[PDB]
Amino acid sequence: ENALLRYLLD
Amino acid sequence: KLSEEQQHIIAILLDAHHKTYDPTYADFRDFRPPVRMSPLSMLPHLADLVSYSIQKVIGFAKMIPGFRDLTSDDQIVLLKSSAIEVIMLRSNQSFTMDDMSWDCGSQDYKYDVTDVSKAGHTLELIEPLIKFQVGLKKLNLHEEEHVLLMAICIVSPDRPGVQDAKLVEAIQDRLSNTLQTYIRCRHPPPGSHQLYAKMIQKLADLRSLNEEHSKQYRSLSFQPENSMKLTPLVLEVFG
Ligand SMILES: C=C1/C(=C\C=C2/CCC[C@]3(C)[C@@H]([C@H](C)CCCC(C)(C)O)CC[C@@H]23)C[C@@H](O)C[C@@H]1O
Repeated sequence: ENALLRYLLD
Repeated sequence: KLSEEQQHIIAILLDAHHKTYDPTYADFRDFRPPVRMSPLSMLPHLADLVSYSIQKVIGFAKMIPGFRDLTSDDQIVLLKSSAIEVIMLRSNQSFTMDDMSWDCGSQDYKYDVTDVSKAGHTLELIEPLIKFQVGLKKLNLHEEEHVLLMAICIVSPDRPGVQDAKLVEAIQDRLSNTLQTYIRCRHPPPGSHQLYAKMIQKLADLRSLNEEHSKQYRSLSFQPENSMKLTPLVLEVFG
């Protein structure tokens, strides 16, 4: 679901 | 004594924070201009600051030893729950005892109780917040203590929806045990007395503060007109 968090965490 | 691994950990967190936190506050110009004339005039400015701050918190988190071991889901959950608490914690550095406000080196970026109210937040959150800031300020912690607290907050086993409690617990223990050991070796009386227990207590106050913000956030967020002023990140993180 969460996209923006996943990208930033790498 | 402070073991070498413990000294290493402290070095890493300090550096992490120095990169993640800007004393100059230069980046603040980029946010939508603050408005103090008008309901929730402050919110667009304040919402951008929060969004910015969320990014900075995410970066700090990644640098924390063992945070990278956790499943992606477990990383996500820890950030989602703690992001408000950490922002309140890091915000202490801008907070001034004399005026009881957050001072960003300029009159325009100075933040007072009425400003936060102009965000759409009631005194019940606000008044406990200010009290927390004072109580934290009074501790006058070393910078090493300050970073360590934020990292121990970020990595919590209890947080709802955690996939692997045991592993998150293991990572937290190392940092906690690092903080305890540091105060006793590196912190002199009478400031050292009760400082770990007092610091732990502040995490409990943050949990209460998180619950209040969340309720207030949902009533704010529920209205489409206010929701439009939030950043995409803020909506995703704060839900
Ligand atoms: C963030 C930081 C700063 C201030 C934090 C503040 C000051 C104003 C009031 C704030 C923004 C509180 C608000 C109740 C937050 C409400 C957020 C929302 C409107 C979305 O529900 C929490 C933290 C407080 C500036 C700087 O210290 C960096 C730090 O990182």
